[PDB]
Amino acid sequence: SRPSSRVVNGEDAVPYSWSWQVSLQYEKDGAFHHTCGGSLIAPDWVVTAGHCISTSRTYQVVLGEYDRSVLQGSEQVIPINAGDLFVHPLWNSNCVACGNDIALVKLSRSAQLGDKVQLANLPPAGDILPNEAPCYISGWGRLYTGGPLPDKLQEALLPVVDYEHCSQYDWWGITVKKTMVCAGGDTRSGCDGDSGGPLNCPAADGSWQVHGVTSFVSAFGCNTIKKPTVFTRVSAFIDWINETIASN
Amino acid sequence: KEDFVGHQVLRITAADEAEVQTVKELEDLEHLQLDFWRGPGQPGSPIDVRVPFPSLQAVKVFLEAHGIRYRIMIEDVQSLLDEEQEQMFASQSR
Amino acid sequence: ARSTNTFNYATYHTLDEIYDFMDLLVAEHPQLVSKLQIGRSYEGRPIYVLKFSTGGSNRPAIWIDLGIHSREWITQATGVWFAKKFTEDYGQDPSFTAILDSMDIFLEIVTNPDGFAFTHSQNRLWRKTRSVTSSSLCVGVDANRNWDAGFGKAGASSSPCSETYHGKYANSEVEVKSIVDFVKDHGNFKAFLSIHSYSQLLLYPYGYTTQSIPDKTELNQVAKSAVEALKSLYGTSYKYGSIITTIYQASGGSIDWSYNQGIKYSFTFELRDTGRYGFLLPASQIIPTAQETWLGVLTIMEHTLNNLY
Amino acid sequence: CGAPIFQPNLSARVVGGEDAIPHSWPWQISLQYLRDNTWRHTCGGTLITPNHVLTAAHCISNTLTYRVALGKNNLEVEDEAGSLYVGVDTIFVHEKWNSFLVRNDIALIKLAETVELGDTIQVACLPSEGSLLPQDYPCFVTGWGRLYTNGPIAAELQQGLQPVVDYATCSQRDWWGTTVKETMVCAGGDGVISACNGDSGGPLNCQADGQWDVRGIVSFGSGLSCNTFKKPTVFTRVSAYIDWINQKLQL
Ligand SMILES: [Ca+2]
Ligand SMILES: [Zn+2]
Repeated sequence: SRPSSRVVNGEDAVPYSWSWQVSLQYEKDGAFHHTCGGSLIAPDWVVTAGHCISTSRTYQVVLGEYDRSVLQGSEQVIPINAGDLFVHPLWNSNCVACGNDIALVKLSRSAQLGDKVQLANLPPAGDILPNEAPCYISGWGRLYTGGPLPDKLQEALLPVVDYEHCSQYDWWGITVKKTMVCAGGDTRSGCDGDSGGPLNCPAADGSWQVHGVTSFVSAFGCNTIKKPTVFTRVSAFIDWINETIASN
Repeated sequence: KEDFVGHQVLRITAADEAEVQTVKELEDLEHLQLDFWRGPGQPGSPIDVRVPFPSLQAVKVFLEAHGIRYRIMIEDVQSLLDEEQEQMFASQSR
Repeated sequence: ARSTNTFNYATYHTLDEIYDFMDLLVAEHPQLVSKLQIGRSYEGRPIYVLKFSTGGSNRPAIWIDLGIHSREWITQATGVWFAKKFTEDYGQDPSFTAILDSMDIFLEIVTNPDGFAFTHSQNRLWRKTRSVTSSSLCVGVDANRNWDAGFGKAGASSSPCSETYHGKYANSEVEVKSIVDFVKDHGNFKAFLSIHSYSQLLLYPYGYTTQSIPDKTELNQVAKSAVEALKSLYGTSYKYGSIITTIYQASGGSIDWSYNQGIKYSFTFELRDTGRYGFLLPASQIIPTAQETWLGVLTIMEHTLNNLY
Repeated sequence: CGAPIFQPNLSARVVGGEDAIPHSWPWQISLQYLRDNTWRHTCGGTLITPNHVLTAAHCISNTLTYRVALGKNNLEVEDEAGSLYVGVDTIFVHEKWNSFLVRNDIALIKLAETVELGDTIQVACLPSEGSLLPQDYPCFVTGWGRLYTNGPIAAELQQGLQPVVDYATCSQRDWWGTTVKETMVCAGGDGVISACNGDSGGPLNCQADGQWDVRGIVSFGSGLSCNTFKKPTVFTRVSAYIDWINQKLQL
């Protein structure tokens, strides 16, 4: 109908509220396609999951996006130069349960930071959340396979599950490491996120902190009781993150 | 045409009948959209499968969690197809 | 290619190019080759069989079908090569020359044309036919599970959406029914070979039953000779034995059908590769695979020839 | 004739398919085709006159539009000072070229422009009609690899040695049997990591009391195993085609 009036309704995130959300896209037959979530952590740096990188591909990240089906003027498109990807050296595609599933992408040209686009807030090293911590996932739902994807940025209340609550044999057993965060695990769904998407938590300050980086979900679905969305603890990788940004 | 960017073909090895029934308990899971190149058979034989990118991590941890060994045969299927298609073009005439 | 002496055998071709090749070969060796149309595929494409002959009326024959699972692109391309091979070696190679003087060879290079047309336009890894059912939106049936051999039984799926879908009933697909009709009508068929890919395997009945075939001994021996001969050229290794014990129980396959039809020499080859590339076998391996596979095939034809019944 | 201003190497020191001294074989050209807008190299060739490149027949597709790239070393560049790109005028493929049998794999590319023939564009030397070189003779197969494809390309011009394998040897039933014919030159020796450095239609370089002669055009091999033991690289014998070359050189 030409530009239909913007309707935020249902589980749509408030436009631009999650201002550090980013979209990692691969090139294909001339066009890019959303593949993972990510968080703008530095003027010209982005953190996302390690498995979202396929070295043989051309990537770009989109900033200031909400409705992927509608140009809105806030979007910024940044082509990611050949060798500007940065997967952790310990990430091993043959042991997902081993953790260390993180990576960083240096932007070719720096983000225009403003009211609509903003830098995330990283936890302090080794920082750890309490059981039942009230965190919010955000994404375009690619974690979900059985149905059509959202055009608008979505969100969900995925309260974290502490280690000794996420380790219990009938949950994620010996598969979960002290380097990962679990969120949800109940009737509340986790399908509104993307691989590499943020697990934002409300800091002790009022501001929000990117505590996680979506790694994996259950084979049975992104909404399986006792099998919470496993995230990579972005605090365990504070040393690494900083040097990479530094040394490069 | 179909999109295969980031897909991967894995070589699963179910040591014994038990490990075989569990890789099959993943076949029933229609939502994963597995493309079994060398579907399940007698234990010992290889099980080659193309697992789509969105079902990539979930399939692995499923495997890992069950203590089932797999290696990655093809890391990115689209890139192969991309080569094939490029050879064909380079070699076309009447 | 304006002739078949400049046609590029070292690449993969579209249904068209393959159909135009059959025409040149025929137009080139009019006395040796003839293109028969055995029916039409679900979507209306003609289904061709190339007949290599020297004369006589209803001489014993060999059946060779390729491309029944369309993604297995190495089979169509080696099928095109076998075509040229047959016309170059007759009246030069005494082993083959001796065969084309007593029997006929029917070669079906593209057994599933719609599926094949689909792998070039939509989904490279498509393997089934392209029929539609009234009770489902998923398209296709595993044509190599649609034969009337232990059909419907274990080793096949009944869900139209599975890649191993057996189809509504034995021979329900026209691609299969066409051959069943042609083969049954001819009646003088002594060998039946179906080429596939991959696994580097040479199998003989049965795939459904655990029941042994009346002559496992002989066929098995033929297998070691052919596996042997195939290894000569470059050392590539095949394993061999009957379907069910060498892979898994599979229902409704061609060679179990052939065999029950009395075509004693029934085998299936599972061409190159082992998994490194699988269906996406690089083109540099078309000729080589073609060559080595040829040697093992000649052996079977030659055995057939010496053991006519 | 075949005399470079950038001395290449010999069996000097470098082990494995040496990269190459930027510009040490100035008759090495890269044959490219267009697709959308990008030009992509498929085959190698040899400059033999300020407007003629000898190349393999199997490298020609009547449908493609080609360009010839002169004076290069790194394919991922478009300046390198002494470099060029020249359109083709006519490609005369040997009228007896046979695809199935891969017999007479030759073709002559009549360029369309003078081709400056500078300090990095040089013409190799054609052998003497009939020359049947000694087995084991040291020759070098240059090229950007692109033959077996599946291996980190070779943006860097490669070069590696190949020892003439005599016909008598090649033709051995357990070698390249009948496939081969006295019109072909064999080469390639027991490798070591191998890594196909020459492209299809690449040149087989050899010295002749100084200057280098193009003794071969790369024709065929095994597919997966470039430099398999007892399966050498088969090239086309340029000497066996001097009259043809000289007949088409004037068209
Ligand atoms: Ca938008
Ligand atoms: Zn098959």
